[PDB]
Amino acid sequence: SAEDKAAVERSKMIDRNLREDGEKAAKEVKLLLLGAGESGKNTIVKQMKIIGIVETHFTDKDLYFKMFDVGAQRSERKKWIHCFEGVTAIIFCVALSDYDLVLAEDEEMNRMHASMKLFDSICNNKWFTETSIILFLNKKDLFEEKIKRSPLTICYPEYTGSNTYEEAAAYIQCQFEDLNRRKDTKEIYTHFTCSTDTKNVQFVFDAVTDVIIKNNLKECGLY
Amino acid sequence: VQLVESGGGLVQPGGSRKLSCSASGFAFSSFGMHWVRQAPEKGLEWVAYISSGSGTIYYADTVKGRFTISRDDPKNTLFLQMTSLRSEDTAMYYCVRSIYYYGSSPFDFWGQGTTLTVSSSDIVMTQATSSVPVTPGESVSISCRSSKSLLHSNGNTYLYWFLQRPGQSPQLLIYRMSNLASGVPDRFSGSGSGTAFTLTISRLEAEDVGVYYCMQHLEYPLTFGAGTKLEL
Amino acid sequence: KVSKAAADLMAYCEAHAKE
Amino acid sequence: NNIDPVGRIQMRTRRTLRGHLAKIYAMHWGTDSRLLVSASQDGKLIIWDSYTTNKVHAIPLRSSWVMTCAYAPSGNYVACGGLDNICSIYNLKTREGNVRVSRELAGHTGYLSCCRFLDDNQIVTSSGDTTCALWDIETGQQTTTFTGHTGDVMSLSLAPDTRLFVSGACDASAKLWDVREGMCRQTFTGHESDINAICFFPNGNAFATGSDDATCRLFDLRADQELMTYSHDNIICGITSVSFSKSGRLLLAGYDDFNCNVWDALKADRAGVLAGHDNRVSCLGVTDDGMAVATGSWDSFLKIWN
Repeated sequence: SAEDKAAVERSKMIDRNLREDGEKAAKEVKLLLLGAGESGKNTIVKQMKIIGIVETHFTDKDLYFKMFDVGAQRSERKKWIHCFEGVTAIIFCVALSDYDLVLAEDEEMNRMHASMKLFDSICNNKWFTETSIILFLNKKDLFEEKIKRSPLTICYPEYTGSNTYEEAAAYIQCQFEDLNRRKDTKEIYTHFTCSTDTKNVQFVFDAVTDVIIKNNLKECGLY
Repeated sequence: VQLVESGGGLVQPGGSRKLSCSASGFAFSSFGMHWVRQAPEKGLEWVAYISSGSGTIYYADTVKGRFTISRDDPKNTLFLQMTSLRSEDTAMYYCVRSIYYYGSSPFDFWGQGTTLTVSSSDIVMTQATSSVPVTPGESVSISCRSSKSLLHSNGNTYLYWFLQRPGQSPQLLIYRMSNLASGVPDRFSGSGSGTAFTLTISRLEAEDVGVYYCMQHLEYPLTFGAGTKLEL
Repeated sequence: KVSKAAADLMAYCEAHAKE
Repeated sequence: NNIDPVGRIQMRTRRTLRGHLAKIYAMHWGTDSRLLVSASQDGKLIIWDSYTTNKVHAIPLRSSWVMTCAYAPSGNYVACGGLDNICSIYNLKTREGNVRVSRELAGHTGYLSCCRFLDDNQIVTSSGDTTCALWDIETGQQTTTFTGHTGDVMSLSLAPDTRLFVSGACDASAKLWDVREGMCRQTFTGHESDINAICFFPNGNAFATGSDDATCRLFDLRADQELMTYSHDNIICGITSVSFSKSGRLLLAGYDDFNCNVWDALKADRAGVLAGHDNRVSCLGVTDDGMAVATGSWDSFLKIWN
């Protein structure tokens, strides 16, 4: 019939539109931001803006992409990661003001233990293993101030290191790979993100160009 | 939401004329557009129809090779070029918006059209009646014949019902002869075999004198015919 | 009850002639 | 033990829907056995069909992540889920437009899991903060609120008589909720682990429930207890979705082994064995007539079995 004949052309047009949309979305890297409670969730998105999930967009050197902030969500991790299966890059914004606060009334331990537990649950996961988790270090000035005023080994009796700015900023990286079991197909990237200058974004944006190729080589199978 | 048509005036047999239709308020790349025309003497006749997004194009057996159509998605302006027109094709053109999908109800909003006066294989559908004086509110039953066998896989009637209402365009109100469209209440019923169709009309309201039009929805050259007219 | 609501689907689920 | 065994029933594929790239989470089948809607991951409201095998509508959405898709019984309204608490309602029959929005549903704190259409006016949503309340498009606000689960709910199930709905959270328990008064009437427990999806019996005397404990059971409303249990020894995984037949004689439960299992009513025998799924199945839909059953997995393959 005429309707059944025009349905073929309508299907062809809608499939062409869907393919165009998929090709446009296949060139946008999907970043998944998460962190602890009020761990610099708003100060990081207010940096590249001038130059309940949250949707943000910003283009750099002719590379447009979308970024998803988890926002405020009090739910379990068994049914929340199923929607986020296949994310290429998970940016964790660890807090540097959680090891000094006292133990919470509801939590069995302080906020730093909850942070490391969330990191362990988001890293030692059986669903996504080929993906990658990057770490962003925010609020470094106040962290250095509070670590020069108050010591850091008083709460961490595991080591006997000194109390400086470089040693403290360098020891927090090696303490994250000991909890990971699979290392041949998983990696963790850590970068320094200052809060005083805006020219640091391009210091980590190219870092994305380091990880994406990885999953691109995931299509190669030569690794 | 509106379809204004311009391009009226006088034209000579054997020349050219520009007929344009400005339409806005909808996705122009997701709807069908028909070029049906109505004459003050004969009924409706289909001349051309192109799919959405400038896809497939078809014509009739007496127009393919003489006229050419066009389309414009960004500016949303229509075009129609006349090439060596005769004096026996005088009518009043339209600009119809359509849409084709499963369970669709096309032919909702049509145009008003301007008067174009000119100086000096194919299946044909048959009707049942031409004009009969029936009082309003007498359980009128309009019948329709056919000369084709309907054995489609879905199992429905491929025919639409049009009503030429004096004042505006003959919009579509009864589609597939078994469902109700938008803007009309559920008060009709269609039945019959695969060849004959029996459409009943109950409790007619006032000012119903318009002429009906029957069609087929299995072939591109939509054979309308004369149609059944009613009186006061 | 128990078997009254089950015999209804037992006649159309297996006797489907691809209609 | 007393009912005559139906025997081994062979299930074959009737059609395969291809042309989508996003992950298929929900597959809601309409009450007319003609159309069905599915969910995507890039904000593409896609509607499929069985016989014609041709999509009819696709519109980009503001919310990229879509958790569910609710199809109206009359085929007039459609609504998708989302993790950003944006339950945008859409309609098909529109003048001078394909798909548009009129009212915006908002006010939820937890993530939306599934949505069901009670009728053409009142709808119910399943959020991730133990608020499976009912909503309306006209007033744009919720009428009644349902609470009483210690954990958040992730599944819903309506009843054919359009009078009540059963809801079961991750507390390994299911509770019935009335639309008029709006409170739990009866609580059923007995699952070893949390549940994923629940289904209701077409007659209305009981309802089945699948969990991750590799067990199935149907709680009776009159007896206030389950009749029989569907245990499994060689199955270590759980059940992601459960559904009934046209009248409730045949049981359908999708497992994590990239397949599905068809269970009997009382014999508890795997009559039908499914296969062919490349990825994990998410949700399956059974038509009202019970002729064919469509399944939805993560490999963007909407295969229909008949």
